[PDB]
Amino acid sequence: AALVVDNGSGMCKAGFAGDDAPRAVFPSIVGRPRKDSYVGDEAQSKRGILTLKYPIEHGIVTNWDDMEKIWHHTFYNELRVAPEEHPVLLTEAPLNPKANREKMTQIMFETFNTPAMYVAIQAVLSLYASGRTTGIVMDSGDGVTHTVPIYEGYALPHAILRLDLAGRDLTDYLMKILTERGYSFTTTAEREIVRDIKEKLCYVALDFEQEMATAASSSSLEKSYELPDGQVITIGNERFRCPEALFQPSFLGMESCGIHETTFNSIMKCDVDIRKDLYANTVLSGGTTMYPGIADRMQKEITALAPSTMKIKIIAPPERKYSVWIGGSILASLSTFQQMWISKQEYDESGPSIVHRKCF
Amino acid sequence: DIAALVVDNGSGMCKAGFAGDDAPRAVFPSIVGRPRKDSYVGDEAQSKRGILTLKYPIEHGIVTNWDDMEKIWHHTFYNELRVAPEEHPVLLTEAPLNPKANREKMTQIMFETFNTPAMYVAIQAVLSLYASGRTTGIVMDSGDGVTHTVPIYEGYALPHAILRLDLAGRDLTDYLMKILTERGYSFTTTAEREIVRDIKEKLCYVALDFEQEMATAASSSSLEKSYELPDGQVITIGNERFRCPEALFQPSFLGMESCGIHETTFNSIMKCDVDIRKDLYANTVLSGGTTMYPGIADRMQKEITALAPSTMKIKIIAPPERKYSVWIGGSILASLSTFQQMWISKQEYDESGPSIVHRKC
Ligand SMILES: Nc1ncnc2c1ncn2[C@@H]1O[C@H](COP(=O)(O)OP(=O)(O)OP(=O)(O)O)[C@@H](O)[C@H]1O
Ligand SMILES: Nc1ncnc2c1ncn2[C@@H]1O[C@H](COP(=O)(O)OP(=O)(O)OP(=O)(O)O)[C@@H](O)[C@H]1O
Ligand SMILES: [Ca+2]
Ligand SMILES: [Ca+2]
Repeated sequence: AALVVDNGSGMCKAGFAGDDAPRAVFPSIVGRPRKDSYVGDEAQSKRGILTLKYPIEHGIVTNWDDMEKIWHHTFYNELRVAPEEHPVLLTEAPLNPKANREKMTQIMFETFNTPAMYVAIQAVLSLYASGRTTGIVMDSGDGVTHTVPIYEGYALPHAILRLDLAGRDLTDYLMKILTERGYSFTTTAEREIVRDIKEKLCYVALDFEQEMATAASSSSLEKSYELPDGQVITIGNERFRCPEALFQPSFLGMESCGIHETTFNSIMKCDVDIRKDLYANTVLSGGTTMYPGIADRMQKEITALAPSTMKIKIIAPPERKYSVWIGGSILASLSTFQQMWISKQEYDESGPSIVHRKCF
Repeated sequence: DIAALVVDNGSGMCKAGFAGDDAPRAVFPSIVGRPRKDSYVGDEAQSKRGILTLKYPIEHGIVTNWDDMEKIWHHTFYNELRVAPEEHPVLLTEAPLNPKANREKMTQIMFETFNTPAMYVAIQAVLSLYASGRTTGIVMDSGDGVTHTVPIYEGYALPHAILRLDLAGRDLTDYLMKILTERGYSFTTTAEREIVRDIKEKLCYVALDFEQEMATAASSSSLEKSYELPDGQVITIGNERFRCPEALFQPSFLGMESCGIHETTFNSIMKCDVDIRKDLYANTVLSGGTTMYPGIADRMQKEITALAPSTMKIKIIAPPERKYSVWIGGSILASLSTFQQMWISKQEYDESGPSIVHRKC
């Protein structure tokens, strides 16, 4: 049955429609020496002898030879399947240019000979996975954050906002502020540590200025992190300062609005009629929305921006790290969907532009 | 505020109006007549029946003559609605299972002949379900020329599960004409056909239990009703009242092989995956003039209930405004703020030719 490939700036997720989870998740990295290319964990573990390139920049593909290598690796290496035997559902960023969507289609039929394929907007899948066709998706990943208003299955272009602030940026920041504390993480292995601390110990303060005040006057918020070798390194206010940068992006030297303001602006950019539904259906997705306390904080921040009237509801599924993928698995495994596949016949008739009839 | 145009093409009648309105402004017979000014459409063509050759360009929901359909749309814009079509977006409707080739042509005509700034094509059934406030359910749409059963799920018609029944209003009027002749009335003239139709629309009803009602008709006159003609001549009608629309359930009455409307609906539901049937059974929506019979909803309820698994919650929704529910759906859909995203622009037409319509969604 169908393949589901969720291309990401940091990681790709691949598996089979109908499964609870992707069977493979690997770094979106292509390495070349001076075999003539390696992808993923294999490339990383040969870092010292390969030139590394990241083909997906901020959700958008910028190098097509490398992206084809990732897909080749996905099929013949990770999933160990013949692509000419399975329908393939691929995902795309919001506001992906038509030119890109056509190239994806071209590669699938012409290089991989897929019998059928489809391209869905990642955000629409996340909303789908939550059992909705209307709402606003806040998707924060490794490379980008998007706020994507959706109404009855239709993502609204005029109202989509992009924020080039995500996971990398947060890991980068935690690295910087731990250095402050007297720790040093210059190597690439030491970066894996920082990222681990970020994913295990960080959290969003409800009230940031009080949280600062508590930390300055109490140790009740400090937690210790144990390294492989047994070395324990203590983390204090950097636990909540790091993710705070999502709400106060000046922390990273950036001249952009927080995630909360950006969400509000996206809603505000819609016709006054559907806002009630967007406000009451704000859905969080992506690894960078995984911090404890984030949903409470969003609730409070949006509440503060929105008219008093509005019921505000933030939905933060526990499955949200993979909600894009799980959406793809749900969509591609419905019999009611098998109608929506774009076949080799239609492509050899209409060519790469037929893909724009994606209703997802 | 510039309102979009909503044109519901139909086998018997076309309905036209402006998005936002409760109702189409114009409803007129889908007829193009030509003599042997060189063409007339609608009521104007009928009233000159004697000197024109009338043709029906929409046979069973599907356009079969493009020259004539073009005339119908010209008449709609410039004659019935009195608008320049290049000032307004146009939403047109199409039958279920409309071939790709016909969609292309519709699109071509709109941009190339009528210079519309934007257009959109919706499946009639999907609009009926939409007008009822739903995105999931099954629509039983019975009109003048055709009956379709159309399962829809989350805004999407399931074409594999769509069933077509070439039995509708025309067939029922023809039948009532036959059985009224049985009793000793003559309705030969086309004028007189208007009478039979009128009787069909005013006095007919669906019996809940047919055989029972036959016996009621046989044993007292309590079911007889009299119809008065313009000239004052009264004609009485008894069992023909319910026998006529019964043909929808028992098509053998018309000499036809086909299953009834209730079987057809059931089969359509059965053709769908089991994990959605619960929803289809609970959301069965009736649309089209031929579903206007009193008693029809009760009868469907009982008939489907008899066919369906016993555990199943059956619900037949028969809106009062169901004669125009297709149109009302179009007017709802086009009056939406997010409609603009959904349509095809003039810009996209210069770009991707008339095939743009398989590339829309
Ligand atoms: N428990 C966690 N808490 C905080 N952040 C996390 C957690 N787990 C993963 N992340 C972060 O989420 C990011 C990856 O998430 P995701 O897979 O949604 O993004 P992506 O799809 O690779 O990239 P993008 O969507 O930006 O193109 C990484 O930066 C990672 O550090
Ligand atoms: N009140 C009524 N009771 C019974 N039948 C009616 C009533 N009103 C209209 N009809 C019948 O319905 C038919 C017209 O239906 P409608 O306009 O919904 O469909 P259409 O678009 O003309 O046909 P098609 O579905 O084939 O495209 C005519 O045969 C008409 O006599
Ligand atoms: Ca992603
Ligand atoms: Ca109709």
